[PDB]
Amino acid sequence: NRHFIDADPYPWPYNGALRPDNTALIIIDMQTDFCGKGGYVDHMGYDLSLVQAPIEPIKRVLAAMRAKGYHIIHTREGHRPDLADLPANKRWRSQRIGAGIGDPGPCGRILTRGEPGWDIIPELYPIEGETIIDKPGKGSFCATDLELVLNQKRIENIILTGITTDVSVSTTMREANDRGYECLLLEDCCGATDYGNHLAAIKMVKMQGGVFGSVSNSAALVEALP
Amino acid sequence: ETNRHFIDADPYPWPYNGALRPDNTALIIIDMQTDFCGKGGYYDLSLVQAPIEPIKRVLAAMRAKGYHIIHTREGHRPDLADLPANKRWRSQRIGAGIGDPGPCGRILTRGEPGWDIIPELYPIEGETIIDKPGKGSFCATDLELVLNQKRIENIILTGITTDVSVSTTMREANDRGYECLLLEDCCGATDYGNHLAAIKMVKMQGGVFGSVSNSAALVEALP
Amino acid sequence: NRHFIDADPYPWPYNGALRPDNTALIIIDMQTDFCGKGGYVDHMGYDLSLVQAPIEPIKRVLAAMRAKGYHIIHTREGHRPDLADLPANKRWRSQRIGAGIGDPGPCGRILTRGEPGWDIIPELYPIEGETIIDKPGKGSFCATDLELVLNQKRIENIILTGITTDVSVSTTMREANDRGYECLLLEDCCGATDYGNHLAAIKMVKMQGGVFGSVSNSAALVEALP
Amino acid sequence: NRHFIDADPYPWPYNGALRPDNTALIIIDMQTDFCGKGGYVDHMGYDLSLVQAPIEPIKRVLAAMRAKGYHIIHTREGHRPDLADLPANKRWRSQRIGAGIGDPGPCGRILTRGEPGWDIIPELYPIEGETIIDKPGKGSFCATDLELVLNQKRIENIILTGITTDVSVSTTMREANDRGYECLLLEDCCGATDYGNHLAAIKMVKMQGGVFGSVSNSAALVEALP
Repeated sequence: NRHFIDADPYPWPYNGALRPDNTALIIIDMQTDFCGKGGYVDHMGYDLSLVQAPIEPIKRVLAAMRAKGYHIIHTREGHRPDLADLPANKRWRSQRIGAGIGDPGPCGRILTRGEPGWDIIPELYPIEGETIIDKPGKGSFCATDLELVLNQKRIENIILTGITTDVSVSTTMREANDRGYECLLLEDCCGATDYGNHLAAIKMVKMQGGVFGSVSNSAALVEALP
Repeated sequence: ETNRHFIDADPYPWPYNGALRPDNTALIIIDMQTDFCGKGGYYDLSLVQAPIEPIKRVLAAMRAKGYHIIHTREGHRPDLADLPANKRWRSQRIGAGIGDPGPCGRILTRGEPGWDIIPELYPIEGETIIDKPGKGSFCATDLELVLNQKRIENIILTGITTDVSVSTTMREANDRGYECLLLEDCCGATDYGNHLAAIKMVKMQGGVFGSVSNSAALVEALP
Repeated sequence: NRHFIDADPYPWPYNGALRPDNTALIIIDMQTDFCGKGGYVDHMGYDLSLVQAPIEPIKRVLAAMRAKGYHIIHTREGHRPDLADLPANKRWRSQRIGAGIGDPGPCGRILTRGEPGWDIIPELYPIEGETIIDKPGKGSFCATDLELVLNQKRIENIILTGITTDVSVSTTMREANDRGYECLLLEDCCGATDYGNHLAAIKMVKMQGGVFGSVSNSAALVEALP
Repeated sequence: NRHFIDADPYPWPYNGALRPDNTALIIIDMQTDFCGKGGYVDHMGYDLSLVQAPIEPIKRVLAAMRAKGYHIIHTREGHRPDLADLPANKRWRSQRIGAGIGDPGPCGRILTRGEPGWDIIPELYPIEGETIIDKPGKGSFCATDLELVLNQKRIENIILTGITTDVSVSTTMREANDRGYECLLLEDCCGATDYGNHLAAIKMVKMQGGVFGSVSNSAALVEALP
């Protein structure tokens, strides 16, 4: 029994092997630091409405996938309080633009694990049974146990959502795809610091017959999810 | 006194800390392979051929000053043991099936003439070649191990395509703490707008993936 | 200018480049689950005195290295409460011998993160500025950020201590060594489920001119540490 | 549909899911450098009879597993001819004992890819369709594509053979086990530089209800292989 989600450039997953047991949702970096007042992204002066836009669509996808027993994974980008996992270049760049990782702000130390700004927003909070990946980079595979977790759960398909489209979401999709995972990006469930870069990161997926996977949207996914 | 040097770059002069030396810096030339950019293989080559002469100039300058040089080739073992099923299916669907015969041999298959690096940018002895089964040069390779034994800190990225293997390689390197410079006239893509956008993505958030420069600025300031 | 610790089969580190800035202590898995009453190792019926023996020697090494400003790393083997990072074989084997990972015991769920038995023992507890690695396997590199952290700190030399000698300690040493790190095993600062396997894991290091590194002891280290 | 091989400490694989499509033999480092006159191990003065002993048992296992269509994997430890993948400590230790990696010997440059001494021995040579892993370390996973290959082949179970028991074989088993692969070590199909270390590496597997997997022998495997 095959099932597909209408998607561009091909119906997804490629082979129609779409089941709760072999499919995970990943919700990438929906943290106050990336989409809320007083955090990292706000300190850089970007338009928060672009990264808040995906909240309600993700909420709908999350509710549907929880109700149908799909695996749910959440990521949080951040650093130990001792900053041992913070590259010096990453830190310096953030300080140069007045959004220093580990520096005090209105929601605590920016992008620092255990601080209020770093946590996942309440609207998309994890519940019992859902894996949280704490990552020190943009890619969710680099220096984490995500791959190990996917393999123990025998996950083949990944549905990607979160922020930002062109940074953590795209990097995560590229890493997953290289390792053979079959990935669907939900375009209304991501957002970026620049709308043009958001659209372009989406278009990049579709080139060469779906070089990184395929693209769909929250309504299409929720309507056809088995 | 200080050995501090910078290349003019956007959004910040690179490398961030000015620690720019032959011993801690590599050029990487990504996937300049016959099937993707050379006369015959695997219609429009113009956008992926454009970077050849700028890369040639950067390569010559960095060789002359004793910098580390690294080359990549995307490809698969001839038995296709390292080829994901989704990757294969997609390539077949668009009539460019990995491992299938084409005019320069089996497409994206190691040891085939089309898969090799173009003669204009061919490696010489002492330059490491990374053979990779994915877009990112770190995934399933020994690149990280090699960088670490050479104590490389700074990487200058060139090659094709800007938005696929180049960008992915830059993101992987960046996440691991490497300080990366993308040379915008030394890369190209299948779609010029995606090329420009992959470049712009580097610069956001004060240089989220590193910084961006060009062949002339590099050659003018390389120590 | 060069400094060496007396060690077998060669004075360590190989090149004498021994400094606080390029050297870390790692204290592996000194958790109640591995060395205390009521935990995983106790449930399997092994002799706790073998894995408690290293506590005082480690304490001495830790005090000396803290006082001289060396980087300090601690590991904890364990699993998320949802057990997503627990391989099915690992779990089955632990259940078959009556020491089931995730199953309730006198110190909480065995080898489960957040449970009392899982935490590092108070005698060797981390202080601020010391990195903790949470690992789902025996090797400290597998599915962790340890390599990322070592690289940002520019660590070249690693001094290994903890438990068990032949399992997590040896595996960690082998991983580190393969990646080019220069490793010293402190033989009186480790212990095992079997004393003979402890001795054998130590001897394995020394073969082929120090195939995994070199071997010393707490007193030799403390006496010559720069 | 379940099938088991008689093994210690438990019948293997744990769940009986033993099939040609999900099971590989790995033959580790059966190269002239490790078991032949004039190579690396011979230069260090170790007794070649210990590392030659496993050749006939491996030959039998290889023949049986080829005849039944199981996946076959081979490894070779070695270095790129420019030595870009050779750690400085690894090189220094090999030079100190008169067996310098990359230095000329009677079978070519020691442990250097493309040299006669480095190649797999004729008695156990690969045939087409059997993946060869070229590794710069002891562990077959470190800096290779082995994990990617195993995952695309959907391999779950690995049968380990080769040399040396306590170095490359044990390291590879520990890496695989940590990632959730189900591993069987064939004790008569490995050997080491020290017989006691060989026996101890085997015994280490069996502790804690099969901490690294299980242990059997060539005859038991061949008799019960489905």
